[PDB]
Amino acid sequence: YHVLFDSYRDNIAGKSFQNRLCLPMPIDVVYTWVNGTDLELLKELTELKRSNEELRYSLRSIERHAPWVRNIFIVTNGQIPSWLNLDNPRVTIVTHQDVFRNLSHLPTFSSPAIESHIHRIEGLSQKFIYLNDDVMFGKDVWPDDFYSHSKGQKVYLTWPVPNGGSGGDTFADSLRYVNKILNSKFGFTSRKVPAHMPHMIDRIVMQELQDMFPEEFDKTSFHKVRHSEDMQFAFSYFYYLMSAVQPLNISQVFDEVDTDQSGVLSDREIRTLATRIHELPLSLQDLTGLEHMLINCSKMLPATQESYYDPNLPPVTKSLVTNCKPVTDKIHKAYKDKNKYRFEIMGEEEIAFKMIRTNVSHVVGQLDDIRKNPRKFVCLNDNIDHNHKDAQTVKAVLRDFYESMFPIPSQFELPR
Amino acid sequence: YHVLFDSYRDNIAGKSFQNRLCLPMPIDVVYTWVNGTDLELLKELTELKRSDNEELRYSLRSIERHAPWVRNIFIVTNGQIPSWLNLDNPRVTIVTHQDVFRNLSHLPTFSSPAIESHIHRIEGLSQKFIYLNDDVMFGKDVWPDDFYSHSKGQKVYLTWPVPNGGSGGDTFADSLRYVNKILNSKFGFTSRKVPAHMPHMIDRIVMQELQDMFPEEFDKTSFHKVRHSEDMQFAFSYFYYLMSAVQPLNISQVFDEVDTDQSGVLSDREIRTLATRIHELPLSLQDLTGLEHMLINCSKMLPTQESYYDPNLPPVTKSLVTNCKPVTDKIHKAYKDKNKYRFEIMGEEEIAFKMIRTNVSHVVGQLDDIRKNPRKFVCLNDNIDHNHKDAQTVKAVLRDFYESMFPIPSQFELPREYR
Ligand SMILES: *[C@@H]1O[C@H](CO)[C@@H](O)[C@H](O)[C@H]1NC(C)=O
Ligand SMILES: *[C@@H]1O[C@H](CO)[C@@H](O)[C@H](O)[C@H]1NC(C)=O
Ligand SMILES: *[C@@H]1O[C@H](CO)[C@@H](O)[C@H](O)[C@H]1NC(C)=O
Ligand SMILES: *[C@@H]1O[C@H](CO)[C@@H](O)[C@H](O)[C@H]1NC(C)=O
Repeated sequence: YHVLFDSYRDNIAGKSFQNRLCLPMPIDVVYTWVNGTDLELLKELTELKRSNEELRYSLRSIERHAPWVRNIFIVTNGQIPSWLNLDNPRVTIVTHQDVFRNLSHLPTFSSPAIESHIHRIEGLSQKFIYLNDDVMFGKDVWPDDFYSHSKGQKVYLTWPVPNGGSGGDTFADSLRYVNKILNSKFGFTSRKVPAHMPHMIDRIVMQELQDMFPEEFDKTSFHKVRHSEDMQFAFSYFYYLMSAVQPLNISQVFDEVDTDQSGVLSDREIRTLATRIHELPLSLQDLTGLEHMLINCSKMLPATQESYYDPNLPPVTKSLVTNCKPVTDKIHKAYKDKNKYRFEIMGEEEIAFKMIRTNVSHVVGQLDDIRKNPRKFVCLNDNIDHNHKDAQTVKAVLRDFYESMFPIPSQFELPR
Repeated sequence: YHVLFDSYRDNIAGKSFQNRLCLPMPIDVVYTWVNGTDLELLKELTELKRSDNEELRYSLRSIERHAPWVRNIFIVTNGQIPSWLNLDNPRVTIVTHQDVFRNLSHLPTFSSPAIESHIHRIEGLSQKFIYLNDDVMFGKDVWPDDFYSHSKGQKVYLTWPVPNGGSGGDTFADSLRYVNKILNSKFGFTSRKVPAHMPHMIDRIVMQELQDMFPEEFDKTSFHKVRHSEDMQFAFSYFYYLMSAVQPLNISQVFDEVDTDQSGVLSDREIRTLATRIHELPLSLQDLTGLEHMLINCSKMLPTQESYYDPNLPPVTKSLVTNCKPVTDKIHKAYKDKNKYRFEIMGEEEIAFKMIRTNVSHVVGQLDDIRKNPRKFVCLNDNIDHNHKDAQTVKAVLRDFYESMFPIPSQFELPREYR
């Protein structure tokens, strides 16, 4: 009963470090589902005139390989579930009326507009995982695969934007436009496309991005069809995480310098302050000049006897160091800008970006590649020519692979 | 309240994953300290004729300030204790050799490796602990993640490979070559590196398995009361046993990973999965036909949802796949023996290694660089000649550095004789 509390309270400090040892919990999952049959196609056709079965196996992968998620949300245009189980209260369907701030955009018919407003679902945990109904987990995946406290959120990158793009691509042009925006805002940098995977997102960082970039997100959500200059959901979040700048708070610098927590620096702490300010090697002249500028600032600005080197040195405090312009400028010049969030970068180590080209000889090869080498993230986008004699056979073998991977029943299905 | 209990078990699976998501806790700290007292000097003089910096008090402050999540601190010493130490504090325990060595004939150990090889056998010790050599201290902020991670196992720190040149070395390279030859005879030959001198995370189970796998060498190194070429080092042996331990393959594990249905019988899909796991791409119909031929032959030589492409196939259960010699041989050839313990390797990114050569400007530069760029682990080797007139100056400089880095008295000390 009290053993759980006492175990984390049993250290030399007597504190509790659950926020640093047990990861952030709980974690939710957000999917997306669209049905291209009958009414939706009719709406698209009339809009043009005026102007498969992957989700089940994805949820089965959620049950099998990632059993640490709390809730599953599926965003729909009002399409009621066809095989989901609503008796279990751990899965719910959220209509776009909730995510949209304005009801005039409910005929979405576009993916970035849906993806931009995910973080406004009520009941969502602090961090949530986003899957686009063509990805799944093929190996045991744990939250430390996405986020570790010491090295921050984990970012997976892939081919660079200019190299992997091509002319005449609607999606490539949007990524280039987002690149232009971020290079004109945070400065020029080499950018790499995030991997197509079940990304992990944080509500706080995304909301900060919303507040920082309201007009552009509103503009890209305004479009009713996928446009050439939309903003990607994963790339924006990840690169804002990378390039988030934090102001240099001098008070924390002094707090870390002043180990006594007494607010006054002894003769030994000026050594640490000067060495953090200065660059190697360090001569006595620089330290004497630091002491001289300190006394000059104390004398020019009107204002337990610790012994110092120079008796002309008055005791130094926060009210002195923070209001001393030369030392603050020297600290700012010395201390580089530090990122507000931490991150770790890797590549395509365990990501199965498999492409279906409507050639069963190659489809079976790709599936065998997946089967021999199990991977944590699998991408199986359904690209079929549908005008080929053996096109149904590709779907048949793909569904055979799906059945092979996850044949066990899941509780999120009606026992028909 | 029900919410407090359900918070850790609120999930789809309904199971508590605390043993995996909450890191290995608790963790203890062990120290090896010795003092140059009159009795120790007299016993050393007697042994040879027959045949202090007080860095502990500052490492304790470093543990208190930078590593507040440790549980207990154990120190092993030759019966002597500092006067300032707070023995009345029920969180630091002095440990004598009467409960460390298996035999009482080595109590005049007088050699660090003998104590090191047995430091893991103290009663009440946590399954994982951090080894402190009384000269290394912490910095920045240290968490169990800096030593161990569940997804990647432990983290081993390697500085630079052993030279193997020979024709030199007094008492350090010889022990490295000794352990190197032992591990070459046991696990094979490879280019090995010397672990960094730093606080090391040690497992009691792995250490016990190491001691039960090389028992003769370890009672030999416990035999030597003076450090010699014939001793087996602590960090080198532990880390390379962890990095080179292997386990024989168990057919049940692969049989269960290929049995996605968890039914005990393999359909065509599972047979294809096994075939593509064991064989190389591009898999063709010939390999599957040969596998089915081998299956039917091994069946002839001796429960719902049943369907097969070939009617000759009996239900492929654990019995039929476990006892088939040639396909088990091909399975072993495909999936070799892997390491039993996970590990992670990295270099010299965040380790501080400083030496004092009595050249005052360079030791001052070293400590100034430590101050400028704090690092997680600091190692200050003291080998001052003590005949240079600046020995007291170096002592004062090191005292100044230690006091500046940790001026606050620790919970393990009695504040006495102020200033
Ligand atoms: C700087 O850190 C101090 C620490 O005492 C804190 O009180 C203060 O709010 C911080 N300032 C800013 C602008 O964040
Ligand atoms: C599939 O690719 C192979 C590559 O060797 C080619 O020979 C074959 O014609 C392709 N099949 C189809 C149906 O395009
Ligand atoms: C090895 O396989 C056997 C098969 O009977 C199983 O019972 C046992 O638990 C396995 N042992 C290990 C150590 O994996
Ligand atoms: C002492 O150290 C300095 C580096 O700070 C070096 O230049 C000098 O040559 C060294 N030796 C002597 C004898 O001064």
